[PDB]
Amino acid sequence: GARQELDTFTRGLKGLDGQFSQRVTDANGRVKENSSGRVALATPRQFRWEYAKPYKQLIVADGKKVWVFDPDLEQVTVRAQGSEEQNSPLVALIDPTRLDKQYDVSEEAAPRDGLQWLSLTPKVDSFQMASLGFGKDGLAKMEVVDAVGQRTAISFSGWKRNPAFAADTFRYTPGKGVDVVGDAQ
Amino acid sequence: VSESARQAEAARQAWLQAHPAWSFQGRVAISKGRDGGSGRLDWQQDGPRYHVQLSAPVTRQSWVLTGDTTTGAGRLEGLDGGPRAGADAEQVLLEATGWTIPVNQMPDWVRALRIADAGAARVDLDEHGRPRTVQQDGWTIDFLEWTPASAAQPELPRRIEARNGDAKVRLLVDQWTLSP
Repeated sequence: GARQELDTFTRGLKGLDGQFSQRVTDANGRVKENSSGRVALATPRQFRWEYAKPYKQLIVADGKKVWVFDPDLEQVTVRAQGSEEQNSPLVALIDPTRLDKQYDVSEEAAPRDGLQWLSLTPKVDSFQMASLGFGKDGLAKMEVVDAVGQRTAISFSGWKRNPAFAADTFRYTPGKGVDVVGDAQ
Repeated sequence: VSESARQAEAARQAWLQAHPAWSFQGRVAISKGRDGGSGRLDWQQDGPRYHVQLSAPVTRQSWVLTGDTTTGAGRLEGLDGGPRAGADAEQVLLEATGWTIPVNQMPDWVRALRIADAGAARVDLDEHGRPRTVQQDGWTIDFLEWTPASAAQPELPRRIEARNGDAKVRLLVDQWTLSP
């Protein structure tokens, strides 16, 4: 059973800090992009994706705005934070009740990759389908497939439960020279 | 210009023009006025044919533009609504995302080559005889840093900024892939 794991994991969860590795693969499983870094989560709508290798990129959701910062390009994109549970269900962990609201959740029967999976089929409008993989230490993997068949597989390790965050963990601090742009449509 | 630098730039261009299938991966930041965007770019070229994938950061959603520089047409797949197509691939991309990138001219500019049959290009050379700035087709293209050469791979740009009025493109090319 996999829903057991999600609820044991997000049992009394206010914050989350850990490391990730990300592999983007094509239909035949060949890795096309691979990177790693740090991920942090805090209720009710704050996250931070810190890419470290092979380039630095910072994504921060401060609760009201989402910032995408690329240091090498000296530009940050800002937009208002709307419903970010249909762009990354990882925030739907710190509030587990959200998952069943925008996602037709469904538990796979066959264990895969050594893990018990939940299929997150989307109702709200994102991606085509997510899947959360749970193992001995909690959430171990997340997988998302987009409309042109490209899959992103994100693995996790070093989870620290409810930590003491620095007060800028979920804030974007501009550096001098950086272009600040809105999100084009 | 130095005579050795003259010959090196002529051999760089002739080698590239003689190998029209290639690709690169890098990162792009677009801007027009106060809005814009960024993402990871995979660009595959096969003569006049291009296949361009942009992988978005938080959305996680990539789009794929395919077009042809001899017609100028392109098609754009992967966005909500379904696939869009039209006679001008730059305009297809513009209407669908709000991004301006001169896609029909990039296959030459990103290699620091000027377009053929396009109208005389103003070219400024750096101290080694490599293009530093190219003016062509309404756009000003700056070559800020170069990828190291090897026996198999001629000098190719690594950081480009292109501007047309208030439309701005910044490109970092992280990895080239070429014919042997």
